[PDB]
Amino acid sequence: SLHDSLSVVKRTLESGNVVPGGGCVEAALNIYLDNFATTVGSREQLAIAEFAAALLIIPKTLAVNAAKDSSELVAKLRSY
Amino acid sequence: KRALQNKLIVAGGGATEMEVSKCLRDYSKTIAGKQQMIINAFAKALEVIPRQLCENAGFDAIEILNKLRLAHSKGEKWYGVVFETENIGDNFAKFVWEPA
Repeated sequence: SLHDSLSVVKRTLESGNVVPGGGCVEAALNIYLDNFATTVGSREQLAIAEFAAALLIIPKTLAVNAAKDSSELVAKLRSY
Repeated sequence: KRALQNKLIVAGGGATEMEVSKCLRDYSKTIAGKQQMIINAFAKALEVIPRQLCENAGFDAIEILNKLRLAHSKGEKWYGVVFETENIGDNFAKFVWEPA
């Protein structure tokens, strides 16, 4: 078990740059690109809004497979 | 007629419709859960009024509405849609008025 456990720790440490999971990146880009969409304001503003909102499917499906309500956690996670 | 009967007026022609939809998007940020996406859908449902005004008059719904979402988000709440010359503008100066 120590070899099967540390093996995950090995790859995590081997890369000196780590990213938080669980839907943090998809929500952070959704809120940031929402305000960045106003920096263009012609056409792509609708495309950027749809591109950023499309990232919410990743944290949504993680909650569905976990039996928890996705409409709650994903909405609460974005508000935080 | 309604100008004399009602002395309380709000800027129309897309002005008030955007301000109501503007603030409710910010109010939905404080509310978490399904009610957040429902209020966001309500504010998105308020966008059909200024949309159809541009589509029925021949104006471009993609450019004018997006440009309307810009200047209105810049701190001026009175920007409407000019029905004479296509552009975004203040209907309080253009005198498009409806009672509250």
